[PDB]
Amino acid sequence: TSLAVTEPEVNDEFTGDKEAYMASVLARYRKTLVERTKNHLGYPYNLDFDYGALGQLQHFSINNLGDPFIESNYGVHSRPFEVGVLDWFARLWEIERDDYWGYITNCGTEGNLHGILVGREMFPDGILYASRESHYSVFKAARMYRMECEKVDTLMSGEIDCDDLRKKLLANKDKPAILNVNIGTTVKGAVDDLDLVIKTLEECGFSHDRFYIHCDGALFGLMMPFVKRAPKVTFNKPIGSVSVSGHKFVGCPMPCGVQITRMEHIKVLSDATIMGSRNGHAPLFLWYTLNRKGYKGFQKEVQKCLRNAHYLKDRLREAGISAMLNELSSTVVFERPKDEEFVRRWQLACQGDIAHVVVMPSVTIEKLDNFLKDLVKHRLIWYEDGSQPPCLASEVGTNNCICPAHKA
Amino acid sequence: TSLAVTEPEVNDEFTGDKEAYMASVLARYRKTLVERTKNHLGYPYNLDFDYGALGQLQHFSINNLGDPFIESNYGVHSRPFEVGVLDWFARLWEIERDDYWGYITNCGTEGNLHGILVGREMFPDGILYASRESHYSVFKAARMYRMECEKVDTLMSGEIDCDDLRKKLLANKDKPAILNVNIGTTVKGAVDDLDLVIKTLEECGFSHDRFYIHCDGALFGLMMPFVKRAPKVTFNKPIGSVSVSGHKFVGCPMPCGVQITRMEHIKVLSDATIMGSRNGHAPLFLWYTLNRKGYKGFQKEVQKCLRNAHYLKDRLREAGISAMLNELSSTVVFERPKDEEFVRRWQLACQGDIAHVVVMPSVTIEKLDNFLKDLVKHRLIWYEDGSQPPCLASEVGTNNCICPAHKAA
Ligand SMILES: *Cc1c(COP(=O)(O)O)cnc(C)c1O
Ligand SMILES: *Cc1c(COP(=O)(O)O)cnc(C)c1O
Ligand SMILES: [Zn+2]
Ligand SMILES: [Zn+2]
Repeated sequence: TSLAVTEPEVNDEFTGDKEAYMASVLARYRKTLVERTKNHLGYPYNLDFDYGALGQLQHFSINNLGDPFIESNYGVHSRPFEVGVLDWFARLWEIERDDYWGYITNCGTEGNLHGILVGREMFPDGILYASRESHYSVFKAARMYRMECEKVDTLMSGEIDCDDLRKKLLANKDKPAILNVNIGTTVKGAVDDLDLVIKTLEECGFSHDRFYIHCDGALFGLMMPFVKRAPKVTFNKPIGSVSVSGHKFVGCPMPCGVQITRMEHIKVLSDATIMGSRNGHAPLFLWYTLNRKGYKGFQKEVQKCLRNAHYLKDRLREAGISAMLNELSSTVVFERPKDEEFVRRWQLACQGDIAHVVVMPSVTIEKLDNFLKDLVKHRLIWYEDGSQPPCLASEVGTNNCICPAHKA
Repeated sequence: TSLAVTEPEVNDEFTGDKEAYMASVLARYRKTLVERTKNHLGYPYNLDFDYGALGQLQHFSINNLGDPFIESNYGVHSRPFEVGVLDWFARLWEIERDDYWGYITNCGTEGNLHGILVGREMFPDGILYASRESHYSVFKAARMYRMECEKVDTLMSGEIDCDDLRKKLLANKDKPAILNVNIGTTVKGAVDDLDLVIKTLEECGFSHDRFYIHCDGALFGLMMPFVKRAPKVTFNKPIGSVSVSGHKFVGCPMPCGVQITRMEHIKVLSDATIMGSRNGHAPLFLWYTLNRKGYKGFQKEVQKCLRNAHYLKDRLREAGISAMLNELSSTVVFERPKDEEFVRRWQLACQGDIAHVVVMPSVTIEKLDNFLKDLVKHRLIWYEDGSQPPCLASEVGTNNCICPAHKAA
């Protein structure tokens, strides 16, 4: 479709027919947005937010040019808010105000673009090593920045296989190593074992001064910190940088995120942001929610998302449907709906014969129960022909599959 | 400064002390934004917009993942609006629906990043040639993308010196040419002569298919089209791509822009956007304003911005102050205020001993008059010790300078 942009009539100042046409379009649009929001499950966006308190600020063009810390003569900005937000993220990952540098990004890809660019200026001859299941932005960065990339193999879970990382590293002891570590993969919600990655690096003869790690924690990077007894991402380990998405867990009307690296790394980048003009509203949104919820509030919500993910998985198994849920994940991978109009209604994310539900704060038991009824109901129709579902052990592991051959 | 993020008390659910604290902070903030907006002149942002009509849409997380044209399973998006906006920009630069590809960017730098990346995948061995006064994003892109860059010299106006481009091109006939053409330079509001650039290229033996041009029209790229008798940027010339900023002329609460290239070029890129998640509100804002104003409305406002720029220049000269205003520009370059707290109050953009006022739609004669009074008043104070204002001819040309030595040229 398209909604054309047509010239107003010569009469328009008298008749107001444009504003009237547009009002209906927007009304119609809004209605469809409301229902799409209601019935969304597939993507890692928290749809539950109230920024009514920021209502009176929405009409200014707030723009944080360049560095959050350097001042600029453009006065319509929100740097004090940005800095407060950054400080909070620094404290979260155990780096002191004076050691870190960071900024609020447009999105998850920008974070990956920034961290990887940093890695490259650290080690201009570095190879980029990354899981095959790391996000496409990682590989795009390699192409954009003209870097050799070595795609590491993956376990069933979607984790990086650190044994294949050994092979790769050893074969390239010649040159330094730039790593992309996934804190929650797009597809299976896998968490690369940071510690085993660091371990592998050292015992392949890469000392700290000869590698750089970016942690892409878009989704789960903000959730893991609040999981008790979970390997921490922290600048107390040889971590270069961490990206995380605002529009994912926090819930924002605009996409945004937070890139945090070390001060030392940013001087060796000698304006250190990928983008120039930066949406000064994003800092306000993040400032308001962090202030409102705290470590405490985030803890509650993470625990709930895990509980509800575990609920969804259990309930799928009981219904006969094979499903999987990694540790350190709110994302449930189950067998793809057959009629993929059901996929579009529920805005599910699909690949091969698998689909996933990312359980965010906005995803509620009521809404899961609604999904489950409508799934079971449409399952009967899809498979009334005596036809059976696909076997799923290829995708998810035999220990997780329920097909006739497995019930394992 | 900073506004700390502090944990709520254990009591907070009962007392609501956080929401109360924050309300004052936001109130205080808003008040300062109101006055900063009122008295802003230096930067190329139109501050005059009413998107009250879009008020009821502000609470959804609208996200146009990847390609405007490809569908995605995420249903909270605004692709139909984006496409409508793109079509409008395609028509503006004389390229048909089926020939062009484009998207709505986060900003001007993103457009430069995209167009230059396109140039590179066209000519992996290309040299990037760009004016010295092209925006720093152009040079960042070269570094990011590991490209040889040849900084071309500039005339006094701020235009690319096409004679120095000859020299540079001829010295590198071996390899193809990727050009960045400025439709309105950050500092002097110069317009690179696109035609003379194309001309120079051809008569240095670069046929089409051995060069790529990106037009960075961040500011003026949207204004020039509505200037009568102005060299057109159009896909009817050997143009690769054109970037333009929403938050500049149109006026937006969030930064955004429009990158438009050719379909052919994007297949040779084979997801073709720099960024992944894309703010789906930006398309709505652009859709609403384009629909509301049209070619007609844009014409009015451009003509007004020129008139008012010319007003400001005239008035500066009368007051004794040396100033310059290129044709094809709403940006007035005059002698930098001495006490640069006056600079911060008026949010002026400064470099060496020069400063500029970018006359956008929101910049009004009343507001210019206010600026001029307050300038003249503070000038007397700055210079009542027999100390003199700077000479400016280095920066702007002797034909534009009024200092004692130059009144007589
Ligand atoms: C979707 C995704 C991204 C990309 O982030 P955007 O906000 O879409 O730019 C990065 N990392 C992961 C793990 C993702 O799932
Ligand atoms: C400021 C500017 C840009 C950069 O655009 P952003 O919106 O700040 O990313 C590009 N080109 C010109 C001519 C500029 O003046
Ligand atoms: Zn099986
Ligand atoms: Zn002079």
